[PDB]
Amino acid sequence: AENLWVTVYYGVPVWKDAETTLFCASDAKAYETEKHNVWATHACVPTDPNPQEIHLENVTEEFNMWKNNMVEQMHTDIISLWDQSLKPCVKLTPLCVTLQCTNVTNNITRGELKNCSFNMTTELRDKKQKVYSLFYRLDVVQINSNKEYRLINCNTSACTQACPKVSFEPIPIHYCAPAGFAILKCKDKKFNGTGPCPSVSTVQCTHGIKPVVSTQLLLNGSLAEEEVMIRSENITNNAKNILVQFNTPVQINCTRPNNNTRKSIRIGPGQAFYATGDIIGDIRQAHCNVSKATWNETLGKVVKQLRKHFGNNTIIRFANSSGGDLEVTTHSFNCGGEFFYCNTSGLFNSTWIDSITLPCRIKQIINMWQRIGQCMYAPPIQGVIRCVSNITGLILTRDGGSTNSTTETFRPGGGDMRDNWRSELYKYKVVKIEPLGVAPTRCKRRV
Amino acid sequence: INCTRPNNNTRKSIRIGPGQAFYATGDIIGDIRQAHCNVSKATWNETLGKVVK
Amino acid sequence: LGFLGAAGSTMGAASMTLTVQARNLLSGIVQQQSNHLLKLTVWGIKQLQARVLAVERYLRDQQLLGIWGCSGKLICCTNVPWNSSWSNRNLSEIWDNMTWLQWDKEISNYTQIIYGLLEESQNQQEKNEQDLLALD
Amino acid sequence: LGFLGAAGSTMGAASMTLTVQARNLLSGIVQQQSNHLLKLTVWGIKQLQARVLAVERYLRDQQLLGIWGCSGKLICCTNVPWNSSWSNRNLSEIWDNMTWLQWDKEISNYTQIIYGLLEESQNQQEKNEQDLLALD
Amino acid sequence: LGFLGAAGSTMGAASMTLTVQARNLLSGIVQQQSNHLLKLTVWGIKQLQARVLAVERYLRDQQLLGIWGCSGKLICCTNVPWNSSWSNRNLSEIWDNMTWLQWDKEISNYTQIIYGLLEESQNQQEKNEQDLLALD
Ligand SMILES: *[C@@H]1O[C@H](CO)[C@@H](O[C@@H]2O[C@H](CO)[C@@H](O[C@@H]3O[C@H](CO[C@H]4O[C@H](CO)[C@@H](O)[C@H](O)[C@@H]4O)[C@@H](O)[C@H](O[C@H]4O[C@H](CO)[C@@H](O)[C@H](O)[C@@H]4O)[C@@H]3O)[C@H](O)[C@H]2NC(C)=O)[C@H](O)[C@H]1NC(C)=O
Ligand SMILES: *[C@@H]1O[C@H](CO)[C@@H](O[C@@H]2O[C@H](CO)[C@@H](O[C@@H]3O[C@H](CO[C@H]4O[C@H](CO)[C@@H](O)[C@H](O)[C@@H]4O)[C@@H](O)[C@H](O[C@H]4O[C@H](CO)[C@@H](O)[C@H](O)[C@@H]4O)[C@@H]3O)[C@H](O)[C@H]2NC(C)=O)[C@H](O)[C@H]1NC(C)=O
Ligand SMILES: *[C@@H]1O[C@H](CO)[C@@H](O[C@@H]2O[C@H](CO)[C@@H](O[C@@H]3O[C@H](CO)[C@@H](O)[C@H](O)[C@@H]3O)[C@H](O)[C@H]2NC(C)=O)[C@H](O)[C@H]1NC(C)=O
Ligand SMILES: *[C@@H]1O[C@H](CO)[C@@H](O[C@@H]2O[C@H](CO)[C@@H](O[C@@H]3O[C@H](CO)[C@@H](O)[C@H](O)[C@@H]3O)[C@H](O)[C@H]2NC(C)=O)[C@H](O)[C@H]1NC(C)=O
Ligand SMILES: *[C@@H]1O[C@H](CO)[C@@H](O[C@@H]2O[C@H](CO)[C@@H](O[C@@H]3O[C@H](CO)[C@@H](O)[C@H](O)[C@@H]3O)[C@H](O)[C@H]2NC(C)=O)[C@H](O)[C@H]1NC(C)=O
Ligand SMILES: *[C@@H]1O[C@H](CO)[C@@H](O[C@@H]2O[C@H](CO)[C@@H](O[C@@H]3O[C@H](CO)[C@@H](O)[C@H](O)[C@@H]3O)[C@H](O)[C@H]2NC(C)=O)[C@H](O)[C@H]1NC(C)=O
Ligand SMILES: *[C@@H]1O[C@H](CO)[C@@H](O[C@@H]2O[C@H](CO)[C@@H](O[C@@H]3O[C@H](CO)[C@@H](O)[C@H](O)[C@@H]3O)[C@H](O)[C@H]2NC(C)=O)[C@H](O)[C@H]1NC(C)=O
Ligand SMILES: *[C@@H]1O[C@H](CO)[C@@H](O[C@@H]2O[C@H](CO)[C@@H](O[C@@H]3O[C@H](CO)[C@@H](O)[C@H](O)[C@@H]3O)[C@H](O)[C@H]2NC(C)=O)[C@H](O)[C@H]1NC(C)=O
Ligand SMILES: *[C@@H]1O[C@H](CO)[C@@H](O[C@@H]2O[C@H](CO)[C@@H](O[C@@H]3O[C@H](CO)[C@@H](O)[C@H](O)[C@@H]3O)[C@H](O)[C@H]2NC(C)=O)[C@H](O)[C@H]1NC(C)=O
Ligand SMILES: *[C@@H]1O[C@H](CO)[C@@H](O[C@@H]2O[C@H](CO)[C@@H](O[C@@H]3O[C@H](CO)[C@@H](O)[C@H](O)[C@@H]3O)[C@H](O)[C@H]2NC(C)=O)[C@H](O)[C@H]1NC(C)=O
Ligand SMILES: *[C@@H]1O[C@H](CO)[C@@H](O[C@@H]2O[C@H](CO)[C@@H](O[C@@H]3O[C@H](CO)[C@@H](O)[C@H](O)[C@@H]3O)[C@H](O)[C@H]2NC(C)=O)[C@H](O)[C@H]1NC(C)=O
Ligand SMILES: *[C@@H]1O[C@H](CO)[C@@H](O[C@@H]2O[C@H](CO)[C@@H](O)[C@H](O)[C@H]2NC(C)=O)[C@H](O)[C@H]1NC(C)=O
Ligand SMILES: *[C@@H]1O[C@H](CO)[C@@H](O)[C@H](O)[C@H]1NC(C)=O
Ligand SMILES: *[C@@H]1O[C@H](CO)[C@@H](O)[C@H](O)[C@H]1NC(C)=O
Ligand SMILES: *[C@@H]1O[C@H](CO)[C@@H](O)[C@H](O)[C@H]1NC(C)=O
Ligand SMILES: *[C@@H]1O[C@H](CO)[C@@H](O)[C@H](O)[C@H]1NC(C)=O
Ligand SMILES: *[C@@H]1O[C@H](CO)[C@@H](O)[C@H](O)[C@H]1NC(C)=O
Repeated sequence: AENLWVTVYYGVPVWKDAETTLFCASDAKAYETEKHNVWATHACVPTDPNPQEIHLENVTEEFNMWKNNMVEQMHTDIISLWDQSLKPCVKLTPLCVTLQCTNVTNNITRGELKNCSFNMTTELRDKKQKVYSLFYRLDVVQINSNKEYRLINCNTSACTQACPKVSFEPIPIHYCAPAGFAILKCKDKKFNGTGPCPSVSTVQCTHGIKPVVSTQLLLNGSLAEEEVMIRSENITNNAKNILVQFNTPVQINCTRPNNNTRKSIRIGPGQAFYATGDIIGDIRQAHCNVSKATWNETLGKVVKQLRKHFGNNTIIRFANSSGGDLEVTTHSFNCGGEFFYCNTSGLFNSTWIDSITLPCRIKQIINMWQRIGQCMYAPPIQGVIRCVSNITGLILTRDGGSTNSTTETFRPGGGDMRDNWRSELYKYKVVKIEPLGVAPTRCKRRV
Repeated sequence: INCTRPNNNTRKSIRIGPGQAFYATGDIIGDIRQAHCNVSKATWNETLGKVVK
Repeated sequence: LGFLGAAGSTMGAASMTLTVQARNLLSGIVQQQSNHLLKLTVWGIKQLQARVLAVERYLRDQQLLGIWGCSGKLICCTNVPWNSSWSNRNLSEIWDNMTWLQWDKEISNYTQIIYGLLEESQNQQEKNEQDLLALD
Repeated sequence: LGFLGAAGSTMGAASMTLTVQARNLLSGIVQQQSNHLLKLTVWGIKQLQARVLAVERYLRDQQLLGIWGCSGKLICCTNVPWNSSWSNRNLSEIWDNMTWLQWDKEISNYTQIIYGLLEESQNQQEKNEQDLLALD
Repeated sequence: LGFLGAAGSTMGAASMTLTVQARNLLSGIVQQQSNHLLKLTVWGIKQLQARVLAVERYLRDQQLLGIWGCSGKLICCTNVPWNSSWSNRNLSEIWDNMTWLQWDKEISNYTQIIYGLLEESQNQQEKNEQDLLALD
């Protein structure tokens, strides 16, 4: 008779979902650059030259982007690595002092620049000097009547100056899984971020992911394969942002544009502060341009998709961000080492049945990741700066009117920092191998 | 054992530096009486009887 | 074929690749051991905790496979009977049709029972073999 | 019975439960692997140093048991004789009456001799077995 | 003799002492496990990284030797043929004359081929043995 006996197999092809610590890998060419200069260039292991992927035939797997623990590792790594870059840099505490101020001298379009004068230590403890710098109105506040002023942070924390040799530029980081774990990529071009992916490939590391930071629009990230794709956790819930990923880029250009002078004040023995010394030309506002026809066309595609989820006769319209802090109401991004907040109200007011110019504001004192204590002073950067970027996609929020049901209004959402790279980590799942398994067959051990 | 401060005492904050504060002892609201502890006498007197044994 | 490539195969034809999974299950540490001289030591700690976890997982499987009669073998027959309570599926359908991913969930309940039977059958078997070598 | 439960048993009846010490000898790392994300890194260092020490102890025992012929077995007969200098006690009294704790001290001195005999008997035996397979 | 003492021996007479390299390959961790409570933590980390590297080297060699038919043996015969492409030297001269240091370079190129032969020959051999135990 076919008497059945348990038999063990080891190295069985089977796995389960798990939380596990991924590790970075960094471009082996960029690795040759000087220590700590961006994002662990020296300390993050240099790249494996290939994503060694294998298409897994016949398998179907439950991917979910919203629950993806892989994002939390990236967020936590970025915060940790950011702080590790600032620890060696000068704590700017001696700069927290009474300022006299006056409005800026030469031609202006509006008193956004303050010219301010104060007493500052030399290296010699007993000797201190009168000195001046420019500041933007957002960096200072008036303690008063009399023109007496302080830095904005002085009543809450002392900021570190960022070390000027370090660049914030987001190099591509690969994420890799340790032995006994594997990454799975969903390859299906029509995947909406939640459900059974019917075409899966294993790989040992991700593609390069770049740690960009921005609010309302996603910049320089990966484009969708065939068409604009829109993703939501649970679309009847107003509290959850819609992520929209474009098929084409949309090109954006942005510029400072003023000719700005660095100056050094030696606060202490081996410590110096980069004052904003002077502006060489006459003064014009920081701004960005986007090509109007491409934007007007792109929103036509976004509506074409939103119509599928909300129904064909819905009178879809956009509106700008409602109100609140500059940091949540505006585009909030870095160009070239300088921090831009831009008024996107020019883009978001279409309704549905040449270049746009977006004005901007700049801060030197900043608090990305929004800790209570930690603060950065970003030093001024010399000359004129401008940069080009691709808008990859954008974050929308749909407002919960108890209104007439024929219409929906969408607003640029501001959003949590995670979504700047959850827009990549939607395709990737991590699994733990379970290589030991048992099954019946008719054999016996000899005795 | 029971033990008590017992005075009604006021916290006050002095902001010594940018993001740094020191908690001064601001004032006493009541009149002042000494910090003290109580133990029930018979239980102690009995307990040392056991320890000596 | 390459790593995991047989996972959507039937169990039968999947039975020949097992060495591929077996090698990668530890040797993948080649990535982590490839690399700052001390500074940012925390990235070293993120690697180092993953390395000790990788050897522990491998070493537990080898220990378990070694207290059964199976040390150093990828396939192994045994001597405990398959109670149909563990699965009423016939032998042919499971080796013909099912993938390993499918089979694992379909016996996930009973698995912790089966390891205990294997363990005890083995230890008394080794003592019976000493009871023989005492006179052989 | 549970972990170490036979430690005050006679050596004879203690022989049928060796697997109970064996599994707990490494898998007990389940307590230490169960956990803050970087800060207080020192407690991570206490766990981590204990983990490497635990796998080193296990590997050393397995290596030693594997330069002798015994790898993957909990009991093993061998081929070197027991000089009565190692213990003048008869076979019956030790298997009947003594506990394993009592036996260990009563042979402790000779142990490092006995391991050398076992090692040398094995390596020359493996070469004698090749000298046969060279013609078979 | 002591550790590596046979390295300038002919390969033949070097074969009877393999255990001497084998024991030291891991147990030399005795130096590093011999020892401040946290302060100078970097010296702890230099030892600790060396310890995990030492167990991984040993564990990889044991794993590789165990996907071939050889786990727990210092010598092993096999069942794959020696193509003279791997070495045109006759059998007698290599066992008579050469040191192991000399032999290693003289076959270095072919090594990664030969491990593939051994691996695949072994797995199909284990399946052929199950195909027999299915009725034996
Ligand atoms: C989304 O899109 C909407 C629509 O464009 C934007 O709404 C505009 O927001 C701006 C900024 O808040 C508004 O401009 C401000 O209006 C205030 C109210 O004006 C009335 O009251 C004052 C005082 O009683 C009267 O003087 C005035 O005649 C009106 O009766 C003003 O108090 C503000 O003054 C400041 O700016 C002027 C600029 O010239 C200075 O002269 C002043 O000194 C002072 O600094 C300012 O004028 C604007 O009115 C809004 N438009 C509409 C149609 O409501 C949202 O701002 C936008 N969201 C984002 C995040 O951009
Ligand atoms: C979206 O993606 C685009 C493309 O990657 C980004 O745009 C680039 O941004 C980088 C900065 O992040 C720009 O690089 C800067 O270029 C300056 C000029 O030098 C370059 O160009 C001249 C000719 O114009 C060449 O001769 C020269 O070799 C360079 O190729 C540099 O001054 C900048 O800093 C360097 O110099 C200073 C001063 O010595 C040092 O302090 C710095 O450490 C550094 O060495 C820097 O190299 C680049 O030019 C941009 N390209 C374009 C086409 O715009 C966007 O920034 C990105 N957007 C976001 C939000 O991430
Ligand atoms: C920066 O540095 C200078 C020099 O250290 C400080 O100079 C201040 O100069 C005035 C004289 O103009 C000193 O006296 C006071 O002057 C006002 C009128 O200006 C008068 O009303 C008062 O009765 C008094 O005479 C003043 O003491 C002196 N300050 C100090 C600290 O010595 C200047 O104050 C510094 N400014 C800042 C913002 O740090
Ligand atoms: C540290 O200093 C700041 C500045 O004095 C204190 O916070 C508040 O700052 C704002 C902006 O300058 C002041 O204006 C008000 O802001 C709110 C923002 O929601 C806005 O709704 C109002 O219309 C108005 O513009 C505000 O008066 C000022 N003070 C308070 C009490 O809010 C901050 O509180 C100080 N913190 C400490 C610990 O000292
Ligand atoms: C992304 O695509 C997946 C399919 O690939 C969509 O899955 C949806 O899953 C829900 C699960 O609740 C299904 O909704 C309802 O489920 C209950 C049982 O839980 C059932 O009684 C209802 O009749 C209904 O089926 C839903 O049918 C399924 N498919 C669709 C078209 O939604 C997921 O919703 C997609 N998400 C987005 C944002 O596109
Ligand atoms: C911001 O305020 C400062 C005030 O310190 C302006 O910079 C220049 O400051 C010096 C003193 O430190 C001023 O005094 C002298 O002026 C004569 C003019 O003939 C010149 O020969 C001396 O070498 C010395 O500079 C000077 O007047 C002042 N310059 C100007 C144009 O006001 C600074 O320019 C103010 N504005 C900006 C955009 O920074
Ligand atoms: C972001 O940009 C918008 C641009 O729409 C700023 O809001 C206000 O926009 C209106 C047009 O919608 C501008 O109207 C002009 O106002 C003056 C007021 O005296 C009037 O003389 C003109 O006939 C015309 O009606 C208005 O200038 C503009 N307001 C400002 C202060 O620029 C919006 O303020 C920007 N966001 C933020 C946070 O400032
Ligand atoms: C979306 O934003 C744009 C720009 O902020 C708004 O465009 C402006 O709309 C008005 C009313 O339809 C246009 O008409 C009139 O123009 C004259 C001459 O400039 C002016 O005196 C009147 O007060 C009135 O503004 C105006 O020309 C137009 N501006 C531009 C630059 O084209 C638009 O209304 C917003 N809303 C929608 C639904 O598009
Ligand atoms: C994914 O699933 C397919 C379907 O099982 C696997 O491909 C091969 O499918 C054929 C049926 O079309 C299986 O049967 C054989 O078919 C040929 C004619 O096509 C016939 O000559 C043979 O006698 C036999 O009936 C075949 O067994 C199956 N291949 C394997 C390896 O089992 C495909 O292999 C699966 N993907 C992976 C990675 O295994
Ligand atoms: C702790 O020590 C005692 C004493 O050895 C262990 O209990 C059992 O003790 C009896 C003698 O009192 C041993 O001899 C056998 O007794 C039975 C009757 O119970 C008799 O039929 C046999 O002929 C024989 O004389 C018995 O072997 C012994 N049990 C064992 C397992 O050896 C007690 O078990 C010890 N505790 C542990 C956990 O080892
Ligand atoms: C270092 O190399 C030498 C040379 O091979 C090793 O010493 C011994 O050398 C003799 C030849 O000089 C080898 O041949 C045999 O010699 C004996 C007499 O000793 C003779 O009866 C035999 O007929 C034969 O000619 C001898 O095999 C060789 N010894 C060994 C152990 O192979 C020397 O041992 C080498 N050092 C080490 C530590 O390996
Ligand atoms: C910058 O210029 C503005 C406008 O001239 C000044 O603001 C006015 O200042 C006077 C005198 O202090 C006040 O009576 C007015 O009430 C202010 N107007 C407003 C709208 O606030 C400002 O004081 C100048 N600032 C500096 C630092 O020079
Ligand atoms: C951005 O700048 C480049 C160079 O001036 C130009 O070719 C491109 O058309 C600009 N795009 C926009 C949207 O202004
Ligand atoms: C909405 O439009 C799409 C595309 O033409 C069509 O497939 C769908 O049936 C329409 N649904 C309704 C209710 O009009
Ligand atoms: C800024 O001004 C200085 C002096 O005129 C000049 O050397 C420099 O090239 C200018 N930079 C730009 C971008 O015009
Ligand atoms: C922008 O999009 C184009 C599309 O062809 C792509 O080649 C380019 O690399 C993207 N990024 C930038 C910064 O231009
Ligand atoms: C301690 O205080 C409680 C509450 O007043 C009281 O019940 C208890 O008897 C007291 N004990 C002593 C030792 O005073």
